[PDB]
Amino acid sequence: IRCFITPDITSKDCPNGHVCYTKTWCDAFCSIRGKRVDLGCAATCPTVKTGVDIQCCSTDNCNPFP
Amino acid sequence: QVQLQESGGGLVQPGGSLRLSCAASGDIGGLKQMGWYRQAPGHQRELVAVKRNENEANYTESVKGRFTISRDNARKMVYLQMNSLKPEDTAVYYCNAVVGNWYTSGYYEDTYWGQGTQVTVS
Repeated sequence: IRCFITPDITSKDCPNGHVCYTKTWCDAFCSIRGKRVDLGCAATCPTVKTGVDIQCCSTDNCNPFP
Repeated sequence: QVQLQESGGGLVQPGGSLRLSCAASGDIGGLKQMGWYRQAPGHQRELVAVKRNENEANYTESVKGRFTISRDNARKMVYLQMNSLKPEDTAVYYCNAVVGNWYTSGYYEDTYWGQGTQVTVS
């Protein structure tokens, strides 16, 4: 599955990966800058903590950057 | 969030050699650049060496051929080999690291600094 990955926000082919994911979460700058954004790939949709939002999809290059 | 911790400084005679190491830990996701600067009494934090990912190392022409910067990215560390030390090289050396990260509003770079380690030559 080919997914967008950071910091390059470019498409990359992930062996053994089945899902693209966009993971957003606040750091110390969430109030000034915005919610940290991480683009990646995984074999299963990652389990996240409470304040961390995640969006998983199965298409190729389906985790672009908002 | 980001900790730079240094080590390797000390006292040496003219012509001796040292090896400083700076370890980065924490939210080093997107670590993008790392450098060693010096500061002696009365000086500013002056450039000694720097290495930006996917760029060639840059040195100050006062240390070319004598110092050597290197980055181990699996360990997330930067090291400075200081050969043929001379008295003018005496100062507190700091390691800075520039980390780059994406937010909903865009990609920002931030500079974090190290505790600083003494290097004396006499």
